This record gives sequence, C-alpha cells and structure tokens, in this order.
Amino acid sequence: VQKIGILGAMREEITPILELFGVDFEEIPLGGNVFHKGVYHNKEIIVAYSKIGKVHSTLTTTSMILAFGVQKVLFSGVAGSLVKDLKINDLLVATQLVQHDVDLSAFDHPLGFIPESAIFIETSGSLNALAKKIANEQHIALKEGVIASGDQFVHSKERKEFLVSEFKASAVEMEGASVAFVCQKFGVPCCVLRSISDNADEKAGMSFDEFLEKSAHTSAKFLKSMVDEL
Amino acid sequence: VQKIGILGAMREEITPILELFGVDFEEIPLGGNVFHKGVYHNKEIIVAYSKIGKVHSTLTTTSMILAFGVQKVLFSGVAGSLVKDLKINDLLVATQLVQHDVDLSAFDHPLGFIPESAIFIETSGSLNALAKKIANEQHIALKEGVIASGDQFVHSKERKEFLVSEFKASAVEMEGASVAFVCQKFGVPCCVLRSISDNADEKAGMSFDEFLEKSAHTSAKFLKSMVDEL
Ligand SMILES: Nc1ncnc2c(CN3C[C@H](CSc4cnccn4)[C@@H](O)C3)c[nH]c12
Ligand SMILES: Nc1ncnc2c(CN3C[C@H](CSc4cnccn4)[C@@H](O)C3)c[nH]c12
Repeated sequence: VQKIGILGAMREEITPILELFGVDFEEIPLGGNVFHKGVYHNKEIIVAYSKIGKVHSTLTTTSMILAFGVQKVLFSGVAGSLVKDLKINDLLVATQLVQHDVDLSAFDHPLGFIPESAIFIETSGSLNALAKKIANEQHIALKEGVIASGDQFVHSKERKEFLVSEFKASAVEMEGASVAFVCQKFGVPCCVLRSISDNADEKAGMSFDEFLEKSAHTSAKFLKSMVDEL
Repeated sequence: VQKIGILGAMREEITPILELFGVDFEEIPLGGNVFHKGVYHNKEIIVAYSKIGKVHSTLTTTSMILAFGVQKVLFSGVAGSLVKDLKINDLLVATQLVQHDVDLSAFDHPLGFIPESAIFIETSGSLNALAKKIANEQHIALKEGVIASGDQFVHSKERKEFLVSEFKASAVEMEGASVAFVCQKFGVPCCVLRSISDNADEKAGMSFDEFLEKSAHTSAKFLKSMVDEL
C-alpha cells in the first residue's frame, strides 16, 4: 500500500541498503537508472542510486515520483563535515538544504537564490523528528542542520569557510538539495540522511576513499531503522 | 498525433513563443511548472518555462517526457557569446553540451565529467540539420557549436577564457545541458537553440537587460519556423 522511495547517489550508498533490507527485488530500468522494487514489512520500497550530482539526482527523484508514485523519499549516503562536532561516521539529517554553487549575483541576487524559488529548501519535520526519536532510543548521536549541495567535490579550506559563512551549513554533498527540491514541488515528504566521510578539506579525497564503505553502511542501517518504524 | 515539447528557461523566453504560434492554450500545472498545451498545424505543442538553472530545467524536461509524452524537445532562449563571430542577436544550435561547473578533479576526473556519464552530451543531428536548412532558405546566419551550461551567470573574462580553453564552447547559458541530458536518457530527440544576448563578460548584466526581449523573440521566431517544417 505505502510506497517509499529510497535513494543514494553512488552504487556504494545503496549496496548496504539492499543487503540490509534482505528481501528480493525486481530491477526496473528507467531514464538510465535501475530501480529495485521490493516489499518489506508490508511496504513497497523502491531503491536506486541516482549517479553523482544535481542533474542526476533531480532526474531520479522526478522519475520516482512521477513513474513509481512514491509517497515519501528517504535519501541515504555520505557527506563532508563543515563543523568540528560532526566527525567521521557521525550522522545528521538536513533541516534545510541549499544549492551552494548557484550564483546570480550579477543581478544582485543573494548567492544560492534563483528567481521564483528560495535559497533554502525544507525537509519533512515529521521524518526528521522520527529520526531524532530513533537515534535517542538507540543511544546514538544525530545532528540536525543545513546541508549544502553543489556540483563540485569540496576539498579546500577556502570553500568550507564560504559554506559556513554564507549559508551556515553543517555538511556538504552533491545531491541532497536537488532531491528535497523535487520532493517539495510535488508535496512529497523527504528526509535527507548523511554519515560523515571526510572533512571537506585538502585531505577529503583520502578520507572519502577510506571511509565511504563504513559511512555508507552507517547511513543505510539508520535509514532501515526509520523504515522499520514507518 | 505528434507531440512536441517547447521549452524556455525564463517567462520572457516563452512569451514570444505563445504569441507567435497564436493558438489557444490550456494551462496545466505540474511540479511547480505551468504547461501550455495547444494544437498547431495538426501537432500537439506543450510550451513551458522551466525557471532558471540546472535543477529547474532537469525537472521540467523530465515532466514533459514522463507526464506529457512528448516525442521531441526544442529549447529556445538566449545565451552569452564566447566567440567573436557570435554577436548580439545571432543564432546558434548546440552540437554538444557540457556542464561546465562540474568538478570532480579531486578524484582525477577531467572537469565536466561524472562517473557513469560523459563530458559532452549530443543533440539531434536531424533537428540541427533542419535548422541549418531553414536558416539557409531564410538567408540568416546560424552557427553550430558547443554550449556550456552551469548554475552561474557568467560575466568575467577569466571564466570565458576557461570555457573556451577547457571545452571549446561557443556560448554559455544555464539550462541547455540539463535538457539535452534528460532527453538523451529517454531517447527523445532534442534541439537547443539560442540567440546571443551578451558577451559573458563584465558588461553581461547590462547587455542581457538590454537585449533579452529582442534575442528571445529572435530565437522564438526561428523555433516556430522549425515547427512549421516538422
Ligand atoms: N567533501 C565533499 N564534497 C562534496 N560531496 C561530498 C560527499 C558526498 N557524495 C560523495 C560523492 C563524491 S564525488 C566522487 C566520488 N568518487 C568518485 C568520483 N567522484 C558525491 O556523490 C557526493 C562526501 N564528501 C564530500
Ligand atoms: N552570460 C551568461 N551566463 C549564463 N547564462 C546566460 C544566459 C541565458 N539564460 C539567461 C538567464 C540568466 S540569469 C538571470 C536573469 N535575470 C534575472 C535573474 N537571473 C538564465 O536562464 C540563463 C544569457 N547570458 C548568459
């Protein structure tokens, strides 16, 4: 009855999700994505990785809604930390997201702003509150804050400082804003969950390669614990 | 029978299109866009502006295909020139497009490249050849070349030089690559047509404000002349 879309960006972000749910899936190709459709605890779960970045994630989210009729979207994967209290493996949910690389300042628009839109995109308060409930019950830390998304891998102190000063972001990645954006356009509740893989600095490539697997698994496991209470 | 999607980014890019076709339209809202559906010369034409930038244009193109079933997409609007021979009001069609702001160089990927994708996206050779045919019949100039798209308005000599050296782009805008990308994923022929509004330099804001209306109309008129031969 209930249909839940579950997204990662990279194949590595959904491999643990498919394993952890542990049910059979049917593969359905559409728009260059493969959607894994299964039944888990009397819900239909549609799992896919978008591929990296904003165009890829916008397309896949739109397909999930328009073609598969999902009623909620939960995103799971990894992110770069922009704040000292978010360390490798730590979890956060995005309260709001921003497209940090949007620049129409030539027309005196604030950075991140596009006409007929807004700088910040909201996610589901209800899903975020569920996440918080669960993390307290499991005795694990969970931050809530702003996630910045853009089409560059961030690995420089200069760009971190910009994201912190301009948007007060807590983490950076490349898909969350686009997924939340599409969901809000269609009135679909959305939760964006990330586990820290790196510190978005000059060492980020190294850290990301080291921690992608573990951080993705941490996010996946948490996402499943959310689905278990929906 | 035949269904043709017609896109602009800004309302100003489609105002002349609706006027020039000169038929009645029904308005259908979906995903935060308004789609104008009409019949012209025994074709169904679905006209919309996406709103600015890559997420907006990806969403709208995806909706056109998945929700409205369009069989071809023609994009019309304005662009910044990166080459001396493309002057204000001149027309070009994109032979290929690139997302110029994509940077995964931290993992030794070439600029513009995303794993499981490609730097350059192709458009319909057939539609481009039609455009060329028509422009010769009308005795108007039409260039064919690479268009670079990203989520920044380009207005600096440094960024122009980069687009020319890195991608050999002839023009810059903020939507074309995303529209062509979605179309290719779904096997839908796509043509991206632009009229020059500015030179993508420090004076670009000024020039754009001056020439948006005329350049949009020039593009719209040409697009209609294409539809008249489909
Ligand atoms: N510092 C950071 N900046 C921007 N994004 C991130 C992320 C999250 N994901 C990982 C991946 C990096 S690109 C990639 C990965 N592997 C191969 C090629 N490209 C992209 O999907 C966004 C983690 N840390 C980040
Ligand atoms: N130099 C350039 N760089 C990048 N893009 C362009 C374009 C084409 N369009 C116009 C518009 C500019 S932003 C906008 C316009 N008006 C108000 C707010 N933002 C965006 O839709 C892309 C023309 N010249 C360009």
